[PDB]
Amino acid sequence: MISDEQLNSLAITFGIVMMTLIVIYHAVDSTMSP
Amino acid sequence: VHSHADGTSYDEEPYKIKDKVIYSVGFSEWNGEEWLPHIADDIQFELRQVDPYYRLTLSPSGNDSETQYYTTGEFILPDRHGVFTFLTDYRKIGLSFTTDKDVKAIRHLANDEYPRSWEISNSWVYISAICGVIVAWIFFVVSFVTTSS
Amino acid sequence: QPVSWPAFFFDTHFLIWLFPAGVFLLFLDLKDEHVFVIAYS
Amino acid sequence: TYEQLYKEFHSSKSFQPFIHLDTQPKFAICGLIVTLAVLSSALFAVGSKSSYIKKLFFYTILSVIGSLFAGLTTVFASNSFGVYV
Amino acid sequence: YEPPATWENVDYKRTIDVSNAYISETIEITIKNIASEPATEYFTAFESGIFSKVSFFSAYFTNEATFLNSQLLAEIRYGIIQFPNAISPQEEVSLVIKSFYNTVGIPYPEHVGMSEEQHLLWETNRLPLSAYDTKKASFTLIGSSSFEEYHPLLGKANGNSFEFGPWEDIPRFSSNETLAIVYSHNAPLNQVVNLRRDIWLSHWASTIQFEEYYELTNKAAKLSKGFSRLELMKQIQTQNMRQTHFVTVLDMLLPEGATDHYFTDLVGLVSTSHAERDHFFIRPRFPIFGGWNYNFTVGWTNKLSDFLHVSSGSDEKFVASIPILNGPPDTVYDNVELSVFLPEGAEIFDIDSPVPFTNVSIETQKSYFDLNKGHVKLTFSYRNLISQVANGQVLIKYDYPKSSFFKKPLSIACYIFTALMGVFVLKTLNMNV
Amino acid sequence: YLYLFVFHSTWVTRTAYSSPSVVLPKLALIDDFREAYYWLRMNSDEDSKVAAWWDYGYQIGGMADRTTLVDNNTWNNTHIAIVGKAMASPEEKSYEILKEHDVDYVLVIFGGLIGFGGDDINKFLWMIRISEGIWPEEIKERDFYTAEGEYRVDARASETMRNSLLYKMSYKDFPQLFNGGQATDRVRQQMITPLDVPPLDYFDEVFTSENWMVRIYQLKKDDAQGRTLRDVGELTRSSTKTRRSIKRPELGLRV
Amino acid sequence: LNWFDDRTWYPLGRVTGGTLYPGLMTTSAFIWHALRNWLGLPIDIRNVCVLFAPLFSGVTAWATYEFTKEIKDASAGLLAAGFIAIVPGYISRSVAGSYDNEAIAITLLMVTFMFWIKAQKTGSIMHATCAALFYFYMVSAWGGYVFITNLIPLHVFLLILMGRYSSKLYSAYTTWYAIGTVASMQIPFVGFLPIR
Amino acid sequence: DKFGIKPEIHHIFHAEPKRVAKPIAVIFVLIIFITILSLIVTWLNSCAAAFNNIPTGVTAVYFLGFIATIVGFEVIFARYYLGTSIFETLFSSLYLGAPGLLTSTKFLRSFG
Ligand SMILES: *[C@@H]1O[C@H](CO)[C@@H](O[C@@H]2O[C@H](CO)[C@@H](O[C@@H]3O[C@H](CO[C@H]4O[C@H](CO)[C@@H](O)[C@H](O)[C@@H]4O)[C@@H](O)[C@H](O[C@H]4O[C@H](CO)[C@@H](O)[C@H](O)[C@@H]4O[C@H]4O[C@H](CO)[C@@H](O)[C@H](O)[C@@H]4O[C@H]4O[C@H](CO)[C@@H](O)[C@H](O)[C@@H]4O)[C@@H]3O)[C@H](O)[C@H]2NC(C)=O)[C@H](O)[C@H]1NC(C)=O
Ligand SMILES: CCCCC/C=C/C/C=C/CCCCCCCC(=O)O[C@H](COC(=O)CCCCCCCCCCCCCCC)COP(=O)([O-])OCC[N+](C)(C)C
Ligand SMILES: CCCCC/C=C/C/C=C\CCCCCCCC(=O)O[C@H](COC(=O)CCCCCCCCCCCCCCC)COP(=O)([O-])OCC[N+](C)(C)C
Ligand SMILES: CCCCC/C=C\C/C=C\CCCCCCCC(=O)O[C@H](COC(=O)CCCCCCCCCCCCCCC)COP(=O)([O-])OCC[N+](C)(C)C
Ligand SMILES: CCCCC/C=C\C/C=C\CCCCCCCC(=O)O[C@H](COC(=O)CCCCCCCCCCCCCCC)COP(=O)([O-])OCC[N+](C)(C)C
Ligand SMILES: *[C@@H]1O[C@H](CO)[C@@H](O[C@@H]2O[C@H](CO)[C@@H](O[C@@H]3O[C@H](CO)[C@@H](O)[C@H](O)[C@@H]3O)[C@H](O)[C@H]2NC(C)=O)[C@H](O)[C@H]1NC(C)=O
Ligand SMILES: *[C@@H]1O[C@H](CO)[C@@H](O[C@@H]2O[C@H](CO)[C@@H](O)[C@H](O)[C@H]2NC(C)=O)[C@H](O)[C@H]1NC(C)=O
Ligand SMILES: *[C@@H]1O[C@H](CO)[C@@H](O)[C@H](O)[C@H]1NC(C)=O
Ligand SMILES: [Mn+2]
Repeated sequence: MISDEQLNSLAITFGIVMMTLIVIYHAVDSTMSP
Repeated sequence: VHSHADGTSYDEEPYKIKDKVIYSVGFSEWNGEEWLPHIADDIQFELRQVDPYYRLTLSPSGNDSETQYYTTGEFILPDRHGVFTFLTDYRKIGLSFTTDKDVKAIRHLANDEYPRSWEISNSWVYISAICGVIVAWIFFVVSFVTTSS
Repeated sequence: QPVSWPAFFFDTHFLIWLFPAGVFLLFLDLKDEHVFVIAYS
Repeated sequence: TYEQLYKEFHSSKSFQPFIHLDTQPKFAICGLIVTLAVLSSALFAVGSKSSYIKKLFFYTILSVIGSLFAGLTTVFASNSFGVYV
Repeated sequence: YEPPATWENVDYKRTIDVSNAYISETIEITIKNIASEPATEYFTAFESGIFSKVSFFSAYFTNEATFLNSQLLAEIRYGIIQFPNAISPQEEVSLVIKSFYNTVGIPYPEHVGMSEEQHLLWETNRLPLSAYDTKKASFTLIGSSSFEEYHPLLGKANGNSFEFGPWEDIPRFSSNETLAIVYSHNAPLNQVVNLRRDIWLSHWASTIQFEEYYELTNKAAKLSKGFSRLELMKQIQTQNMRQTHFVTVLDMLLPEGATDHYFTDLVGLVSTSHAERDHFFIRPRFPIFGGWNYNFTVGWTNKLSDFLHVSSGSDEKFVASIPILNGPPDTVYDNVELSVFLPEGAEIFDIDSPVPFTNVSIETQKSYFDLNKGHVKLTFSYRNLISQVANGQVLIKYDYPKSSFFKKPLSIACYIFTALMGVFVLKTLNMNV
Repeated sequence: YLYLFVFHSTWVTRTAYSSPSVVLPKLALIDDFREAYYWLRMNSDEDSKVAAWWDYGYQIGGMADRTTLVDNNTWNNTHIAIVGKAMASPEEKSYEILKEHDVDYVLVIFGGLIGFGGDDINKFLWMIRISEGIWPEEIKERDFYTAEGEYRVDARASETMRNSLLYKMSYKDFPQLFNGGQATDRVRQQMITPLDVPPLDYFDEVFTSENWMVRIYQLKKDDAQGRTLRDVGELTRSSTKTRRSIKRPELGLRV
Repeated sequence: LNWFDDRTWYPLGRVTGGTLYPGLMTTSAFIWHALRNWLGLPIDIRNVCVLFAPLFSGVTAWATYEFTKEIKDASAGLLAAGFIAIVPGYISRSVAGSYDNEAIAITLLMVTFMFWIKAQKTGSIMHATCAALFYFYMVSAWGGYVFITNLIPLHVFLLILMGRYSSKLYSAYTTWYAIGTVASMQIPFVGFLPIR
Repeated sequence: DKFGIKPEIHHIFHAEPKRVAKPIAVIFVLIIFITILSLIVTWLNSCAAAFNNIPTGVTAVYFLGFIATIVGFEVIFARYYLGTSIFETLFSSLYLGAPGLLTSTKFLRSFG
């Protein structure tokens, strides 16, 4: 199966990707919409 | 053996509170060569949780070739649910001692087993009112759509 | 059983201080939903 | 008969898997992307505001491919995750 | 019943090896013919009790490895041996009749301490109880370090053997005498009351998954004065590699190249398991003492390439040889249910089992991603199987056309396509007011 | 700050809120609860009743699958009090109270061998306090403390603590574990000797886990000749020295 | 619903029917049955109960997004969903294996507050009815439903003191109350308490 | 006397709650019946709810469907009140609301 340090890396990667997509979305929406 | 008033065994229909039940046992006496019916008049059956809820003297009711059969009447189980014990303890000084105990579970009334609304003369009013309101709503929707302002 | 202060930081990081600030900003516009939010808070 | 079968069972031909299990993960991933691409286009087709006929003839033809890929992708992903089909 | 008395035994060498947890009996005979008719069959007499529990019955000529046809019938019972060359009115032919009985002797004191050695009491017949008049006969016990008759036609020990011979002629059906003997045993004496094997074959992943569920119990001498954890730890502390009659570790022997082992219980999994070199050591949660139960599960996976061969007649016709047992080295099974699960599209074509079964069934049972109809499930039932003696491979020929191979992704895609069409319908419908 | 929050969150959930409950993790795994519950499940009668503190009722009933007496959803305090008064009274009163409720086994938790800390002896005082509000004239909480006011499990302990049921049912055979009889508790940090623990005359020990964490005893059936189990015990135990003189037993009138 | 187990509180017994919130077990059984019949996956029931909280934490995330898209904007809803997805204060009680009332409840709380805010700021009767339905779904899952029944009135009450009464308020609140209060008395456990 | 005959014991049940005499509960049912009749007469004869503006074109085949939906739901509930299971009620509601929703949203769209 998958070990623990791998699931930790996976959780952290999911979180980072989520928070980066959220920041990009907010920037796009705030710059291109009054 | 114990069962419903009408013979329906326990496994067929588990017990509940205030359900008529009957209990029966048989006693035989050995006298050296063969068994015969044992005739006694002081035997007691007890239905108890931790304390005796029912204590009834068994009365002779039927016979046979080798045993004598005793039975309580058609007593009504109590109105308290729980895991009860039907026990017959025959301990007469001089004779052999005999214990027969069965641990059953007396259930509570299910949401289905309650006198319906039409069976209670006190609730004819409320059901009549519900029906009246539903029929007035049904006529109001129709008369609200059909007619124009 | 009251809780001490470190637990509030333990359970929410960087979001404990922003919570009062957001209640304030939500108390500057004061729309109808914001009253529900403030009461909850 | 048991002996006739036991002798039949010793035929030099042995089972050879269609797609090796070691390379089933990869396929899955690949399939996944396609399953996500084409399918998504179909969903966007709805709401085009074109004729009903065009939006149906396009939705069905895009789903008859999204499905066909998604079935294989599901089989491969199940096999790769340890739950064999 | 009484069979024809057309055979006169001139020798009867009956040996009984009590070494393991089952009785292994061997009868060497040099039968001769009396009645003047060419005959081709021979009867062997078993009692009622022991006949109820017989796990293996083989016969063969002493000259070579020719296994003569031998079948148990279907109030002493009989087994029948059939010859291929009917013997002449006067002929002498030697034979070896091997049998395995699930019975074993009962603990004699019944209650014995954690460290005392245990004795077993086993009672059988002494004089040869056969369906014919024998001229010579013997009897020998082997497999225990100490033999002792119970309430004594007496035996003279020879090392670890206990030979007593009623050599002189004996009238047939001599069943009056019973012989009870106590021997010493120092093995766990474990028995599986129920086994539920399950072999799942998969063509897509090309794998065969085995999963077994064992209801085990040690039927050795019970533990007197309850179970004391302190006494156990003390024994572990000093008694290094000392033979015992409780189960500490089991050694499952799996097929070559197994992978993804797992050992589970009915309360989660167990972490005391170790798989090395086609071997799997499993330690139960608690040491199974005499009279204790333990129900558990074992599982593993193998390559389907070395269990499924493709018929050269038609490219879409498969044969499978699947083992009957894979478990502890010296165990006894009172019930086996071997289920084989073939893919959603198979069609059984032929079936063969090396040992007789009690019931064979074919059904379907749905599993993960089985939409139309479940896997084909073929179940064999067995009654008295012994670990090392019940060797054999069930053979199953079946069909699996490419059109059934590709029907699984097609079914999944049909489900997804119907879902999409329904979403489209409900998304292109005006429900506004 | 957002990325730091992600990292902090992952760390906190991996370190503080991801610890199992049935297995207890130098740094080895302790699976005594599942071991004892499974023993109960497989080597006991299917209609047996288990009597234990109310904290474990849901696992004793969910993993062992046996009838219990008290659960975690304490809805009848008087039943939890009956069950607490039977783990604090002399062995005879405990036998009576338990048998009257048809109890079959008794399960105690002992963490004095590996420093568990949440064992039964630690929550004993609550068993005393809950069973004191209903029978204030039988179980007195000030009788388990020493003459000074200390809760001691040592030799200096009160005779009431020494004679209670939980004490002699948890510390049975513990002194004779370590050679010399100098067994040292690890939760209370006190030395126990073989004399501190009186024998059990009414209960048999049927199971003790590998780390002595869970102990399961069984009520023995009343004597056939109808005498007190304590007299049976004293007869088998102190047999080498008996009163060989004949003296009128000074009984009362036979009815 | 008419269960009576004799394997607990041995002599007395437990009726269970009137001392249990049948909202989590019902959802678990429904998901189990659906996976078993409509999807072809005969997943075990222990895996449907161990992975219940993780599966419903993304439903709590979407509920938070929808609730925050009504207060400010979609971007704030995305931010709030991202926050509540992994915040430890929720993970403590939503970890895999924690098969308790809270896992489901704290999702239904947000699903109910999103409909109460849609109804309170739109005046719709349909959204007030959805709010009442999910409120009933919550009284039957968690004993902390007493939060909603005391926080939705307060809101309205406050809006009355601030002089912000409007027909939308009347419509929303009277629909929510009328429906939810009569539907919350049908749960055997909570019966006749709302009036007394 | 510890061993010997013992006195009997019979449980004591409570008296079930009393139900009002029947002739006192039929009068109120009659009052409610007369009240509903009077309501229907008040609508029918106060110049309100007069049955005009009845659709008769193609939209009439939709108006009947609208009525069919409403009355059919009240029939399902009736059946349920009389003993029908809850799952059968859910399935009946599904089957009757699938086309009823369409027919009753089309009626409202056609009726301005
Ligand atoms: C939570 O758990 C706890 C612990 O498990 C539960 O607590 C137990 O509850 C029991 C009942 O709820 C209770 O049992 C009753 O105790 C009463 C108190 O008696 C005490 O005082 C007397 C002296 O007066 C002592 O002798 C006795 O030992 C006690 O110390 C008893 O009075 C009750 O006896 C009656 O019931 C039993 C069994 O039902 C009969 O055997 C007995 O003969 C009594 O029966 C009379 O009453 C019943 C109806 O109640 C009649 O059916 C019957 O025919 C008898 O009727 C006569 O008397 C009545 C007046 O009582 C009269 O009107 C009639 O005409 C007749 O003359 C009974 O023994 C336990 O003591 C109690 N235990 C503890 C430790 O607290 C608690 O219930 C649980 N809570 C739940 C489940 O919600
Ligand atoms: C929109 C959703 C899209 C998908 C997103 C989520 C999926 C990713 C999941 C990641 C890992 C999951 C697998 C866990 C690891 C093994 C679990 C296990 O081993 O447990 C299994 C349970 O198996 C499952 O049911 C898992 C299902 C497999 C998941 C594959 C993903 C595809 C899903 C797409 C669904 C499309 C539906 C189409 C409609 C028909 C228990 O096996 P067993 O005890 O029977 O032993 C088996 C041994 N015999 C057979 C011998 C007894
Ligand atoms: C509207 C939906 C449309 C799409 C439909 C698709 C739905 C999802 C389908 C498949 C996804 C996986 C479903 C559960 C499979 C893991 C079972 C398990 O628990 O496996 C656990 C392993 O833990 C895991 O890896 C957990 C990670 C994987 C699950 C998380 C991803 C999906 C979560 C959302 C779905 C949850 C649905 C059930 C709960 C409500 C082992 O189980 P075991 O102890 O029996 O060992 C079985 C193997 N031995 C016996 C051989 C040892
Ligand atoms: C709404 C959408 C939500 C999306 C997110 C939801 C869930 C994901 C979050 C967390 C997942 C937890 C991961 C647990 C994994 C434990 C099992 C494990 O460890 O598997 C790993 C293997 O992995 C893999 O290489 C799998 C690679 C395949 C990539 C995934 C394919 C896409 C599936 C998703 C879409 C499915 C349907 C598509 C069309 C509808 C170990 O396998 P093994 O050695 O145990 O057995 C296998 C035995 N052999 C090795 C012999 C085979
Ligand atoms: C546009 C048309 C809309 C139609 C209305 C639609 C929905 C109504 C909205 C709310 C209804 C509130 C009243 C609840 C009554 C339930 C019926 C019932 O629980 O069954 C009851 C069982 O009694 C009970 O214990 C009620 C206890 C309530 C427990 C319910 C568990 C909570 C579940 C929460 C949601 C779970 C969803 C899972 C999947 C997401 C009767 O069942 P029976 O088979 O015995 O029949 C009996 C026929 N007698 C009545 C005439 C005899
Ligand atoms: C683990 O496997 C053992 C081995 O089969 C199971 O033992 C069996 O348990 C059942 C019920 O617990 C016994 O049935 C009983 O039969 C007696 C007649 O002897 C009857 O009077 C009882 O009312 C009951 O029906 C069965 O005899 C017993 N088998 C043996 C060989 O002892 C055990 O149940 C399994 N445990 C689990 C948790 O799966
Ligand atoms: C052989 O097949 C099965 C073995 O389980 C048995 O027959 C069926 O047994 C099931 C009970 O598991 C019944 O529900 C079925 O009605 C039985 N018959 C069929 C046709 O399925 C039985 O042991 C054997 N059946 C025989 C000899 O006919
Ligand atoms: C029942 O009747 C009497 C009992 O006094 C006696 O004949 C015998 O016990 C029984 N007779 C029959 C025919 O059952
Ligand atoms: Mn809880």
